[PDB]
Amino acid sequence: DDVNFFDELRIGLATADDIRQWSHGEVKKPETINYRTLKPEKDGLFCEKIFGPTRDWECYCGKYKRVRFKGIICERCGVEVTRAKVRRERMGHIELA
Amino acid sequence: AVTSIRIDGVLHEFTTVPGVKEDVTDLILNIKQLVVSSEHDEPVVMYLR
Amino acid sequence: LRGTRLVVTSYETDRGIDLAPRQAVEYACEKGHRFEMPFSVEAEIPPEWECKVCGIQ
Amino acid sequence: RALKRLKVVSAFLQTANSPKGMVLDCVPVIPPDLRPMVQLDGGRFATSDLNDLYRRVINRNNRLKRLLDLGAPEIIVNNEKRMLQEAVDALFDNGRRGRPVTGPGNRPLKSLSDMLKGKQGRFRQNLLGKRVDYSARSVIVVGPQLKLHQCGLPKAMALELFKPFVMKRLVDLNHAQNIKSAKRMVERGRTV
Amino acid sequence: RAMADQARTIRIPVHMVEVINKLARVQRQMLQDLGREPTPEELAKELDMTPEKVIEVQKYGREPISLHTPLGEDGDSEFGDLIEDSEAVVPADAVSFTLLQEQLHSVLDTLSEREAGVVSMRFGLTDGQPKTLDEIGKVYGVTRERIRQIESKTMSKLRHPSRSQVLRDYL
Amino acid sequence: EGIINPPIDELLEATDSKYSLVIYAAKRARQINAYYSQLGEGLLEYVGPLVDTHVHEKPLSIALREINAGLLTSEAI
Amino acid sequence: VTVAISDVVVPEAKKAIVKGYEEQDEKVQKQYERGLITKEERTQELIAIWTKATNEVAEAMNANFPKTNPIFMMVDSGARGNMMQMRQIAGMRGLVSNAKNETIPRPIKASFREGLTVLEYFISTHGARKGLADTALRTADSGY
Amino acid sequence: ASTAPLRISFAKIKEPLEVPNLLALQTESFDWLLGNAAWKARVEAALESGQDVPTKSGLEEIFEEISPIEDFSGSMSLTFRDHRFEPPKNSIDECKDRDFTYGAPLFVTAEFTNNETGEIKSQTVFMGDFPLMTNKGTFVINGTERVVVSQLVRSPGVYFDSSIDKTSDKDIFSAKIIPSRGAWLEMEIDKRDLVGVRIDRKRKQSVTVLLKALGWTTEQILQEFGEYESMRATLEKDHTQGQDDALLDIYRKLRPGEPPTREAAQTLLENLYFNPKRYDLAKVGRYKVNKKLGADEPLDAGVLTTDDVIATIKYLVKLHAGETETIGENGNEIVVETDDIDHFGNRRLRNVGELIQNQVRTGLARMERVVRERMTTQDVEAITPQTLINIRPVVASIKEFFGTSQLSQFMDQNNPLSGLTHKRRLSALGPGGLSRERAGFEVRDVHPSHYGRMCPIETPEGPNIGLIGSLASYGRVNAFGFIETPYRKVVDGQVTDEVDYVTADEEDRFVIAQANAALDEELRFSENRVLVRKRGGEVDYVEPSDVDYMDVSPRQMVSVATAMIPFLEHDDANRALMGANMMRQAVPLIKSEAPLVGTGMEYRCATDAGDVLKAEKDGVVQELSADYITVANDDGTYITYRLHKFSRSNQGTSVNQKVVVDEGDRVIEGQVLADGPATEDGEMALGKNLLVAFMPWEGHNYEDAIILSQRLVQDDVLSSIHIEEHEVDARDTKLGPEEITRDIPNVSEEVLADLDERGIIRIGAEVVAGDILVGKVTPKGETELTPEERLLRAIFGEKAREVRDTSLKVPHGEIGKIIGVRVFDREEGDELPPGVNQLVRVYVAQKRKITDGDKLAGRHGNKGVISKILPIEDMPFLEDGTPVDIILNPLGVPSRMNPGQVLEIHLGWLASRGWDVSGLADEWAQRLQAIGADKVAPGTNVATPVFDGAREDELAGLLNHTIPNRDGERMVLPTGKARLFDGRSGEPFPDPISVGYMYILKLHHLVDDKLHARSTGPYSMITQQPLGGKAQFGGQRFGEMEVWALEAYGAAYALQELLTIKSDDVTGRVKVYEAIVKGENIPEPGIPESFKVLIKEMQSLCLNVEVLSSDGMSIEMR
Ligand SMILES: [Zn+2]
Repeated sequence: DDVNFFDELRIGLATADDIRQWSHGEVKKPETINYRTLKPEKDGLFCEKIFGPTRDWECYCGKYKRVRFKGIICERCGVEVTRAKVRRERMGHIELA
Repeated sequence: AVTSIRIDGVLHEFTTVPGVKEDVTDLILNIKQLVVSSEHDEPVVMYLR
Repeated sequence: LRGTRLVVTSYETDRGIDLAPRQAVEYACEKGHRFEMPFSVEAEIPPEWECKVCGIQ
Repeated sequence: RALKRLKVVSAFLQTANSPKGMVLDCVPVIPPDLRPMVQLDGGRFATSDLNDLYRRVINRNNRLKRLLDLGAPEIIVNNEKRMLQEAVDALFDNGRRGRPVTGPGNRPLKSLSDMLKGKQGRFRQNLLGKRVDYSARSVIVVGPQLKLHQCGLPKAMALELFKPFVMKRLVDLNHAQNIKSAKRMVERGRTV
Repeated sequence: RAMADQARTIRIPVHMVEVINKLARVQRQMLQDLGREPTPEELAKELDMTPEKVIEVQKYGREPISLHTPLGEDGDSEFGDLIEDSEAVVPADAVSFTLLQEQLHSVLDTLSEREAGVVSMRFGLTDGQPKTLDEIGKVYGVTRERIRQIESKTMSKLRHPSRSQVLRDYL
Repeated sequence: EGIINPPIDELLEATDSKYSLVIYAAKRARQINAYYSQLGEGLLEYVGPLVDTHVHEKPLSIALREINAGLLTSEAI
Repeated sequence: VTVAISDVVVPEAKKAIVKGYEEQDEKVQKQYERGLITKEERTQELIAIWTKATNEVAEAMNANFPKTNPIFMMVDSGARGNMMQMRQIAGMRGLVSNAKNETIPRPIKASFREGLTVLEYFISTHGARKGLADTALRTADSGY
Repeated sequence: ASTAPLRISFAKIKEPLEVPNLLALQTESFDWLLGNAAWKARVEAALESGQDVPTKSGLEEIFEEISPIEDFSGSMSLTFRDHRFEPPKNSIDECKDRDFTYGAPLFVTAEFTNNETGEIKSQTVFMGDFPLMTNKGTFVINGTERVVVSQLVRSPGVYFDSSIDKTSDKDIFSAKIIPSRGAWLEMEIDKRDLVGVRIDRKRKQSVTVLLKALGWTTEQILQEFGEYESMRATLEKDHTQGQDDALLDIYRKLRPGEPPTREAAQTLLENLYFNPKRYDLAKVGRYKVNKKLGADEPLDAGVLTTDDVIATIKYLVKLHAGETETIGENGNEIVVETDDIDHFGNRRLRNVGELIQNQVRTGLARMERVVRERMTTQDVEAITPQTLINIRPVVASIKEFFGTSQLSQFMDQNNPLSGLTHKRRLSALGPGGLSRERAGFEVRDVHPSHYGRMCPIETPEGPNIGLIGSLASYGRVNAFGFIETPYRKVVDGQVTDEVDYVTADEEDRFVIAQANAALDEELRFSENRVLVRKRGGEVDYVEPSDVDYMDVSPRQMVSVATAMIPFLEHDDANRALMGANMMRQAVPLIKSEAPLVGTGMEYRCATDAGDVLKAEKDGVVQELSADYITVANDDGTYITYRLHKFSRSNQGTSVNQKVVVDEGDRVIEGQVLADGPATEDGEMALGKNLLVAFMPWEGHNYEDAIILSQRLVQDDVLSSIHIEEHEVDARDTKLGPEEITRDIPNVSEEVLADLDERGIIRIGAEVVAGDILVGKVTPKGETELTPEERLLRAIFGEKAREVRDTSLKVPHGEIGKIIGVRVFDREEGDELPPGVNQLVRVYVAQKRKITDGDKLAGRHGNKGVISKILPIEDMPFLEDGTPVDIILNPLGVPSRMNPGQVLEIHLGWLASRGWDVSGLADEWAQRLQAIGADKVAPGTNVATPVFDGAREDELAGLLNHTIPNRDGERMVLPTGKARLFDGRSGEPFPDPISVGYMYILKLHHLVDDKLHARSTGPYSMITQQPLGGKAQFGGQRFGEMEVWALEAYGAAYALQELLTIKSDDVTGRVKVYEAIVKGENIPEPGIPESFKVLIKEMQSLCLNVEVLSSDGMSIEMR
């Protein structure tokens, strides 16, 4: 958060445990976006349960729709209510056979 | 000196009127050389037909 | 050119807001992974979920 | 030859690294907003060539998963495994081994490595040099009346660079009631 | 089936892909035989569907362009470097909204205590949760109908040619 | 008059080098600006200016003027 | 200070000088048509003769310019220019290189004040283009 | 033409040949491609005179070559022939107005032969809409004018070369055979005297192995290649024998993977080289091979033969040995030498016809592939040709060539000269050529064979120096693609008038004289020692007994743009290059004025460019008006010509044609009836004649700057009209269709005052930045609103209309009138694209006067930006009170070595004042009396040809005999200098100053389009830095070098704020703006987004990056 605190910048060799510790969920379908609604498809490369919501303070189905519900996992869809910029920070992973 | 003109069927400088050999922009340059003398403090109007 | 990612934003902040109540429900995995989940008080608790560690039921 | 080998064997003996990290079992996936899928004006869509590579990897992996538990001869299973390895290799570094993968227009797809290398990568184009705000450009003429510590700016450029300061100042002198009216007055180019 | 399911970045169901293929084949045959580009009405009457459906089917089948196609003659720029982030926080708009928020409270300040309180609770300016009339009346103990009337007088006061000027610009 | 004044040599006579003078003047200017911004409040924090100023003068110019006049001190923390 | 085509003064003694050496040049050419010498000897002798002619004409020009000439004032005060350019403008342009870097024995005996013929201008275009290309590539080599 | 404006000429050499048609280079090629009646007329006259023999049009050649198409069984075939064209469906004006492609339908009659029962189904086939070329050598593609530029390529054939081996100081020789559409084979005698026969650049094999494979025994090789040692050494060091063994070894070498059979290798080689389908050196290749090796095989068919390979090996080994001559097969003698790959005996020209033919061939290849694939599946005898031929690939190939190709370029329409010079351009880089960064320094040089084929002055100045050039004035392209040039035949030392067109090789054979050489007037040489060109381009003195050719005229080597610079021989080559390159950027002014002093080329260039309306048949002007001219032809018909008035060219200038003829005048064929954008009476006119004095003036013209007068702003001397077009379209969306309406949701009616009933701005209404040109509204749908805005709406009771405004507004910093509006409706039969429901275009015009910051120039490469505009009363004025119009700096003349401009000034003053030299019995006056330049009325134009202009002696003599002014005084002294006064002080200047008239151009580098500034604007998507360009607001770049400069200064805080809170710190930009607006301290910078993007990109490569704190614990980067 503060550049003054940065003391060192280390590099390494990521192992499987680290790779699946970064990730917030597995990507198990090759879909990106619906051809009619133009909304992310479940478990796709653009899924919201993994990579975060696409609308500020909102979930997929839409039961929770305001800031008052902040940091709550909607049970209907699993998306958490938070900002849409977290899509620039969340990774996924693919489990090779 | 002449400070403005208006022609019957013209809207702007970049057009031509029927039946004349010159554009409006090439007629403004011709009337810019008119040597007129006026005695009225307020603007005055002249007609060419 | 003009373009827009299908993303919506709101002029709104985190400061000066009071958060709604929530309840923490605990889930356990076969291999021993335990985790907590926050849900709204006015919510139903499903019986099954996915793990936060190894991605298993 | 032994010295060259020991340069590498000793690295894993001392550090915390392990050789097992050279073979992957899971592949990370970059966040969606660094490979955006934008809708242009008129409904046209634009991608970033990483979606295609991820889709190839996932398709090959799913087909292999189905084949393994279906029960198949070793030939097609081995061919699928080779395709999966080639797909991952094309994802990480494209064109290093074999021929590059190409898309519409017969041009190679851009991979993860290609975004860091070269004169057009992150290092040399975005991190060492940038585009900046509060900046102008124009043609220079000669002014011999100026002093050695002076320059002459056109008033359009000066008003564009100094917009926030001007807005604050003319709200301060009561020429404007608020920022909105001050911004409107600045944009429309009044006299004050 | 596999080519129907794994051939487009934006997937389309099987039946829609079949319809697209049928329309493309019919259009190609008509163009070859007739010698001109068929109009939407000709295809619509040939395919037995409305022209709107024909244009929709034509639209669904397009392939997305790539953001990495070079447009710089020297080979430095890309198509994706000239796309504006439309949903980007413009600092001018953010500062304008902040100024509006700060100015709104002052106009409520000149109002009486009860008026400002009930307006704030009803519209949830302080907390963001618009409470019900009974909730507002619980604090002051007045009746529901009283909360109904007290709010109306405040709106009449603000919607007057005496306090509107401070707030007219922001709308 | 303007960016030219006060002369750089006179300023440097009061400090060690240019690099320290930059920080010294900038810190004093920030103090003056902070004092001006929160003047509406009744507050006892920050002080100055210590010289006669104009209607709207940049705080950096005032800071340099005070530094030249010799109304400030610098310590090492 | 002003520039006029009467200020660009060619030496009056240039003509005779050139004519003199011209005769000498002719002699060498004759010796080649008689078979007493080889090609290299002829080329080297012509190059030496015309280098001497160029230097002598340059000296004459330098001695001819008055002190109050506008162009000599520009050169002398250090405002702009040097002596090679002012030798090319009023004097002899000298010997020029080929498409392959090698001197052409036949020189350019006309300055820009008198005007070049067609062949002389074509011969000078070679060096002109070579210099332009050299600059074009230097621009990037220096940056690297 | 006889009806040309008067222009007195100082020329003293009479030319025997006129300049050819300047546009033939493209019209002839396209006529050959189509097979028009013009090409038939040309070839008909070609018989019995000259060589324009090719009797087959391009399309006919392709159709003949491709047919017949036969099945493997051979029981059935299909053939094409007899192509035809139909009249175009639309005219040029309609195509340019409605955005159509100008073209014509193409029909081909195909027969359908069956070996059983003798069937024939002769029927017509529609092969598509083939684009056509207009009368001006330009294509109209998608409504825009485009030009196809010829390409310089290395001609196919056999080329030998030799180099030095660095290690051993031993010569190494090589010999390549490069065809068109085929594979390469190259022999080479390496340092060890071993001969490799490298095939398709596949490693290296002994040539003896190839000879054995072709069926040669050891004895034949020994007896033939006996005298030489390389062949014997290679043969002994082989350790192999047998044709089959060698063939199998060759297969194993070239294509490993299987143990091959001797039959596979034979068919492999036959398909690789001997198969015409996969290997075909064209007519030029066969012709070159026959010339080089002495073989006389027919040119009809091109395919490699064993005789050619053996001859190549013999030639290479003889060259290596040291033998300089040989007796080639079926010939008398041949010279053994290496080749130069830049000689125009080895570089040929692919013009428009050949390029389009190549594209058509590529299309027809896939067409026939599909046809033959489809032929088998369908049942025999139940088919007709219409079910086999699929024309999609052909049209796809044509449309792919004419769009997104390097050789089909947007036409450059600044002025007639620029458009004409865009044609006649030879480009050495493109598809199939050599790329920009790869060219050495030998392909960017002036070869001595360029004389009369390519201009050595006119080339770009950027990194394209040498890779683009212009055809010479008399250049003519041979049938094979080599450029020719005319020479006058001289016999017995007498210069006869017979003219022969000669190419590079024949030119090298002969010895050529010089254009401007003394003639006795008996057509004989007088000096008895003439400077001539010899084999290697070496200039040498020769007696008038050996010369056997002469130049037709001087200025035969210079292009068309470079032939319009007066006093060219007095300028340096570099300055002339810049002047020629800068004459193509001049803008047309509202009032044109032909140069006072120029060359004789203005009229020819203006008329041949095609921008000057010309009568078709002689007649009398019946009616005349600024919009049209109706002429009653003598044959009995009436013809009306329409004039373009205030159109728009590609670059945004104004195209406007004036009238020249009168209501009663008689017109002959070819006469000029209407001028063009920048022509004056039918001759080029790009600038104005301005009175100029050379002197430094108060430092306002310091270092190339320019001082102008106010008279040039009062009288619109340098004013120009510029036009711009704005587009906007209404289309469909998810929430219904967008609408173009006047009912903008929330705006005052004052804004919606000039809008029409349809929501489109009204013609004749002036606009300024911010005004709306087209009112558009797009539905947005229901959305959530913030509590404050909801409360504001409740207070004011307004209702969200559910639609937002997306109107079209003029950009920032723009002004002007409204010229026209054009609207297309999809429901009105208009051919709008898919998904677009309505479209509209608005044209905005404005007249610009000259202002400081604008760039002016002359014809001698002397440019400069106006930096001052003084009043009229304080410019220096001559003795009679005439102010000077422009002041230039003398210091720029001597150092840059262009004394031509001073001579132009002196002659311009002489022409302006006029002279009278009739009674003088002086040596210089005798020459003038022989060319009719005795008396010249004041103001008359004069001409000085390029290399045959006016000598300084004549000017010096004429300066004493001008016409005295009204006071009977000559203001300019015989030295060319005049006595000026001081405008401000009033005291006369101490010494006289040069004065005269210069022809000044106005360049298209106006400062209005150069200025931009930003404080905040759009940002990019992936990395959040400011966007780049000028169409947007755009931010200026801060590259590596500026960072280094700031680091060298020691400025750390300034660098930190430039790199963080101005580009990348997303949350810091808004905070900085708020702090500035509220008047408080700027906050501390954060961490740029680019670093985070970099970390994510590395982590995606399975690299475990992590930033640590003072202790070893990760920070997590939020
Ligand atoms: Zn939900």
